[PDB]
Parts: sequence; C-alpha cells; structure tokens
Amino acid sequence: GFELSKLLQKEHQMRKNVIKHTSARHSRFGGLLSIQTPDKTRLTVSGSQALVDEKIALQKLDDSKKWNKRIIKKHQSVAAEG
Amino acid sequence: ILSMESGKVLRAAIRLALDVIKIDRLSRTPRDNMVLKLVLNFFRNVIAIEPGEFTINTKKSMPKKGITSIDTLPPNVSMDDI
Amino acid sequence: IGSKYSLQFMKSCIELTHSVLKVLEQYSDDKTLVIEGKSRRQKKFNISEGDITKLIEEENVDRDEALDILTSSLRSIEVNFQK
Amino acid sequence: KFFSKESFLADFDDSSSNED
Amino acid sequence: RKRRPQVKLTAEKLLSDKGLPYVLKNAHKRIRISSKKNSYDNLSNIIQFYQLWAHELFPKAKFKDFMKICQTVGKTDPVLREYRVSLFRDEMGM
DNA sequence: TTAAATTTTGCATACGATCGATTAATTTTTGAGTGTGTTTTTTTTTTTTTT
DNA sequence: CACACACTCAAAAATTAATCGATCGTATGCAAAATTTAA
Repeated sequence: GFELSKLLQKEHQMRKNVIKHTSARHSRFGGLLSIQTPDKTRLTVSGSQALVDEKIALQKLDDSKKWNKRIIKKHQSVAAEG
Repeated sequence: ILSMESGKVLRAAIRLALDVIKIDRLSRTPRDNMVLKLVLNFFRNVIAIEPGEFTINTKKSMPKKGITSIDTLPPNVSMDDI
Repeated sequence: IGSKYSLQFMKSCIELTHSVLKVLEQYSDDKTLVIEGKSRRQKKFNISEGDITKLIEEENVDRDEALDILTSSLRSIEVNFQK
Repeated sequence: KFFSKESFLADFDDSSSNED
Repeated sequence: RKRRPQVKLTAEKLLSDKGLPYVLKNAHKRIRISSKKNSYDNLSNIIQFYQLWAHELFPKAKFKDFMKICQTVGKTDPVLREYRVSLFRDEMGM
C-alpha cells in the first residue's frame, strides 16, 4: 500500500499535467485561433486550450498533419532463431 | 504437471533419480547416469515451457481492422498457471 | 553499430560503455596500462643467450618459456585514456 | 556450505513420514 | 502514366529566399537565450522559430520528420554541402 | 689531434581508418480501379371483442 | 437508375542498408650526420 500510494500520487501528477491540456468546455464549443509569424501570414487552429498559450497551439499545428515518415524496423529476427 | 495435486510427478521424478543415487559411484552404469540426465531434462522441460508467439502472414496488406489480439493461450490455461 | 538494433541492445551498450569508462578512468593517474597488443609488421629480434641466461637468473625461469616471455614483451604496448 | 546427499535422503524419508 | 512526383526536401528548396538565407537573415534577431528564463522556455523558444520556419518551408512533414529529412539531405546533396562550406568560408574571411 | 662506431633525427612511403559517393532491395503508399448499398414506411379507418 | 462508401491492389519511388573509392592519419624503413670514444 505504501508503493501503491506513491504510484497513485505519480498518476495524479501525470493526470493533472494531462488535464492542463484538456479543454474546460465540451468538444463542440468551437474556438478558432489565427496565429501570425512576424512574416505576415494567417494560420488557423481549432481549440479552446490552444487559444491562450502558444506552445499548445504549435503542438496542434504539428499534430494536425497526417503525413508520417517511414521508420524502418529490424522486424525482431531474434525470434526466428530457436 | 504443475497443478495436479501440487505436482506429485516432480516427487516421482526425484524418486526415479534417487533410485540411481542410492547406488555407489563405482557401481553406477552409464544408463543410470542417463536416467539422471532424463530427470534433469524433465525439470528443464517443466521450467522452460513458455507461451508461444503470434505469427502473421505479411504477403497480403494489413486491413483497416488490424491486429485485434496476440493471445496464444489455451481455454483452461491462464497466465498465472504458466 | 548500436542504433540500428533494439532497445535492450542499446541499453546494454549504455551499461557496457559506462563500465568501460569507469574501469578505465581509475588508471588515469596510476598510468598502469600495459596491454598485449597485436603487432602488424616485422617484430623479429636476434636473441642473445647471455641476456636469456641473466633473465633466467633474474626471474627463475626456463629458457623456453623465457623465449616466450621475450616474445611477449615485444608486443606489449601502452594505451592512453584520453585516446 | 556443502549439501549432503544422505541428508537429502533422510529429509525425503522424514517428510514422507510426517511432512511437518 | 506519370502524373506527378511527390515533393521532397530538395536542393532548390533550401537555396530559395524562404529557407537558409531566411535563417541567416533572422535567426539572430529571433532567437533569444536568457539565463533568467528557465530551460523549458529557452528550449521552446529555440524550437518555435525553427518550427515556424519548417511550416513555412516544408509543411507536409512533421517537425521531427523534418529534422530527419534535413539530416538525410545534408548527408546527400552536394550543393547544400558547398553552400555550408561557403557560409563558413565567408565568415572566416571577414 | 683525427678517424671510426653509434644512435638520433628528418624525410619518404605504403598501409589501414574512416567518411563519402553510389546503388540495389523493399515495402509502404497511391490513390486507381472496382464491388456494392441505397426512398421509406405512417397515421388513419374498420371490425371485433370485452368492458 | 448514379452516387457515394468501402475493399483490394500493380507500380512508383523515398528510404535505408550495403559496397567500393578517395583521402587522410600513422607507423616504419632509409639516408645522412652530429656526437662520443679510441689510438
């Protein structure tokens, strides 16, 4: 129970850091933000937590892309041997 | 093997080993030492049995459902028994 | 060559290199780094049996294994920990 | 810490007798 | 039927006005490393300008993937290598 | 005082270490082509049975 | 009846590991000679 209480404290701190990023309102509560670089441009992100801080908005703009690079895998050839 | 009245076959195997062991070192035939090797090999089989690996065929493309499970267990056998 | 393989190989690379540097940093000031090395070109030496017999008197050895010692002393080198 | 084989036979027979 | 080649990070792309000349023009103006700020804010300020430069240059790839393809192009393209030695030679000439 | 032995030092040179240029497998994507599911039920009225 | 929705798939090409090739660092052989010692 001692180690269990410490694991729940660690889980509570990680859950608090997760729900910092979580929007306070619901999902359909639509918030659109236009960020500009000092080179004048308009980039639109959709979120409520990303409205206030720049880093969550830039993490959204990084995460909104659907193209992923190839990561080659060794395919775990150790299991082929007995 | 491990669950049948808490493994009396292990006591049977060590009794078959001490049938060999009670004989003197000079009077032991190599067949008796091979019986000792049989008992030690039986214990290494009892310890060494582990759950298998889940092998898939990668010639066809992976569908949208993907891998649903990698469980390789018999019905009455759980991970606690192994 | 570690980066291509799995995580456990790479963790063993971490622990092995840490152990290597920890056991070799103990000899940074003590300088005792005599090491049998592989010689590449000619290391042949014309032996002297007077030298052989005075080594026999020195370290109480037979001359066949003293010839072995005389050969093995020629491949001995020293390594630098900064290197 | 040497382990005797005759002690293992004696312990085997004794734990056959009563098992504690 | 060859319809289109999918775009990758190329030698003409780094040598544009929006690219590494943009870095030489504005990186010293934009990047500020201060001891009063903690290391998270300093590292995020390092990442932020390069992330906006990546999203202006090659928006198709994610930012870690962008750094990986920059590593591949820096190992591969020779025009980028002679530009990189030209920057160093021009600054040691002065 | 002068000539020979010796060990040191400068220099050329060949061989390995290491990064780089090229290139062949490969395997994921690449949307292209193709097979297939689809409107939609709706109270309203009649007749009968029990209440 | 055609219009989207989902399933399946020969080829294209980025990626990446493999394979020499050029260049640089280094150890060793060789020529000369400065120093020391002997007659």
